[PDB]
Amino acid sequence: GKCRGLRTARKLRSHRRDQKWHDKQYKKAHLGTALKANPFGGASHAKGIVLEKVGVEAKQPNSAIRKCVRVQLIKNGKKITAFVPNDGCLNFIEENDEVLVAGFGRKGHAVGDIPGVRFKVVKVANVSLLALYKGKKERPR
Amino acid sequence: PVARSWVCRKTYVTPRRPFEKSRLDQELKLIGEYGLRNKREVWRVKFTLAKIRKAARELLTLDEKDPRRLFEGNALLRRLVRIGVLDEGKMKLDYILGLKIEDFLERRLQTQVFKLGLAKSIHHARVLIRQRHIRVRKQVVNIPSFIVRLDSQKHIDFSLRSPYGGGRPGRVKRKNAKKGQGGAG
Amino acid sequence: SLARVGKVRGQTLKVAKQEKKKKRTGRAKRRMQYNRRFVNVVPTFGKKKGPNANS
Amino acid sequence: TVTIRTRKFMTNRLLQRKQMVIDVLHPGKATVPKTEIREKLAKMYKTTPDVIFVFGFRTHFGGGKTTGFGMIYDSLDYAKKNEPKHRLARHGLYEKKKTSRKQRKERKNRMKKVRGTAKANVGA
RNA sequence: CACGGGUGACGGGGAAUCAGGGUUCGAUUCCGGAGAGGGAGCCUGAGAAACGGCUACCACAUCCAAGGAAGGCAGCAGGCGCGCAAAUUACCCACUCCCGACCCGGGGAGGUAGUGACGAAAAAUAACAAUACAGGACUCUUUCGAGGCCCUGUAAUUGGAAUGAGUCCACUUUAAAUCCUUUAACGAGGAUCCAUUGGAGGGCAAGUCUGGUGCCAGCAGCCGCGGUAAUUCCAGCUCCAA
Repeated sequence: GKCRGLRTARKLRSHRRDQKWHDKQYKKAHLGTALKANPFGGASHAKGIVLEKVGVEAKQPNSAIRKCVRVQLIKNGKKITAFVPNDGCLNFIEENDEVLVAGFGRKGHAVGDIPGVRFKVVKVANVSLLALYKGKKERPR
Repeated sequence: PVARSWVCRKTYVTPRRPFEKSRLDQELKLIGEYGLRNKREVWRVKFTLAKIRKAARELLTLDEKDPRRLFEGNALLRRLVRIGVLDEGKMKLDYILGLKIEDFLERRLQTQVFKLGLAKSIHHARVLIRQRHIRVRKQVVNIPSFIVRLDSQKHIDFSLRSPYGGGRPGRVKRKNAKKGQGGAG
Repeated sequence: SLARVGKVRGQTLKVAKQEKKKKRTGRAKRRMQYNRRFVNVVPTFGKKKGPNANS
Repeated sequence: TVTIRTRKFMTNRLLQRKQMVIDVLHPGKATVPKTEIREKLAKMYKTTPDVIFVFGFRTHFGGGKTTGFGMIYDSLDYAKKNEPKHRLARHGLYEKKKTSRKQRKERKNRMKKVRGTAKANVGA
């Protein structure tokens, strides 16, 4: 602190209050716009409806094709290009099936080779995709 | 509204670093030599020592002849000697800081069973407690983490209902003797 | 395109999992781990080989 | 080989009984029933077992000792004056109602529908 | 810093987390406030603007013979919707007290159970001995090798010793139960009565092992790997962390 007066507590508190708004983490957590733009709305997981499967081209040097799914929510109606987590799992997903979509772990930032996707699929048709890969569960058909 | 506790409390604290080579060497020494089961109870004795160390440190900050220091200092040293960890001629609050985690582990009943020599192995010592073959002051203890007091140390022996002691034979002895007599007729 | 999903996993050759003795568990797992790390070693010069290191 | 000793023994003139904690030692065998307790306390205190109400048995870990608590009444009519009804049914001398609590609630509001003498006609 | 606006604001005692200071939370058992779908008004009563009390309007909903009548589970259960998200339309006044004209009646308050990997505490999934061995402190031997006074470990090698989980009775427990404990009998040598979850280039412990794949599939929180010798993809062996 610069001012060191014996009764400058309201000056020091106002400076710390104002300079907190210049912090990226404080302004994100204390503004309605950050929560408005979030499709989850503070939710850890959400259910959505598959309307199409979208292939996403990769970034600089590492080049491949990433398998994604355009997920449309039920609680908000917004559309999310969610990423299919593991290898060979797009054969598991079908059209017009409800999916449990969460984040991937970077908390609102595009992850690695995939451009513009922050979301991954956990459960499909109330059946876990991890057990589908392991063969522990079979899709009801 | 219900009348109950609602008091959940952890007895251990995980280390801040999970994957360092130095800590993995030290706790693995403590498990095999004293017959422990996992790293959780390794941290569980460290968490108890942290309470005693922190309670002693705030007493050193207090001035001498402080009646809070006089009463809490003597009450803390009463418990330390009576479990056989601190010497009675070493009864002073400033040697609590010099107490290590190596000293607590003998007063565990699993290690005291080996220290009294009635078990073949330190891991066999845990089996004898599990199978209720021993007793302390005419009371069977089924748990290896029993804290043996200084005055209760000499009363550890086999239980009355124990085939290893003066009791009825076990299931295997009844199984082997019955078919040995059944084969002969 | 989206046609090559499960391309490699489908064409990987299948090895059925072979049978082995079940590992000793409980505190016996840590008892087994303690002896072969500390008391079973001998003083040897050179680099100490890892538990899985094969060349 | 089962010896019973006296703990927390005191007489009651306010309540017309005795009361004490019953300490039972039966090593190497099962927990003896509350019925078995009654005549053992009856013989050593030289009284009848029908005024002996002993309950609350919990076995210690390892066996050989159970802790129980019981009351000794001065007479049988005292034993029925100040006593819960379930303990009288524990010895079979009292038979309580067997009508479920929910059913007792079923005809209560049905008697509220009819004002007058015909409340008793609603029930059964 | 008045006024005003927002509050994803019932407030506090307190909770997590910290060397020291702080940050975040507090719908939630105790206290105090507000309400019974949204307002408004009132009768009785000492005490209500009461809604497990009425009177109207609004919104929803019910039976109807079409004339009319009747409702408020943010009380315990339970059903639908909403969701990522949350249990039984169970038993009992036996404990706590409360109410009544009352020792006696009543209490979905409350207590007891059922579901229940919220979570916390304790704690199984084995132990010993013998044979071959790989060897460790000693004496001889300049090495080789020996006995094991003392041992350490390995091997579906062998051998009996002890219990639980479960089957299971007696008693206890309780209002009646149930669980736990005691008690008999069974109940384990691959004690098949078989522990899973992640990872193995770095952070970060742990294969430059084997095969397939060939910038494809994919892996990867980040750096980065893959384009025919992949220590990073998919499988197997092995190993590492709880």
